Amino acid sequence: MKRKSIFKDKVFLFLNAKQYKKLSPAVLFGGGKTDLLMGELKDASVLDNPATCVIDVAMTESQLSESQSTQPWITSTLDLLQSKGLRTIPEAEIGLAVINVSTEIYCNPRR
Repeated sequence: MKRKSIFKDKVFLFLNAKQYKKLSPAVLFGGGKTDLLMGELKDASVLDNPATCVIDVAMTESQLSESQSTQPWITSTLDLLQSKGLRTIPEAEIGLAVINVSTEIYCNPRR
């Protein structure tokens, strides 16, 4: 049977209000913790601590063929979170790591 220790001793904040409703139970079956807030970064303790993350949308799906008019984008919030202290990890890499049971560096915001 599949691993049940995907994010066993980790928590995250998701920067998305819709995919969250399935990512939450998926990661809970994965053993980990999830929250939905986009302004909790008001204080950087959510980045400084060793086991919290912030989750970006699958913005990595953006095709160079039409990037001028593609809806997903590298919004300033990603760079602001980098400036605070952490990466905003794409949900797409969570899906890959859930498929392969390999939450090693795919979904690590601090590395």
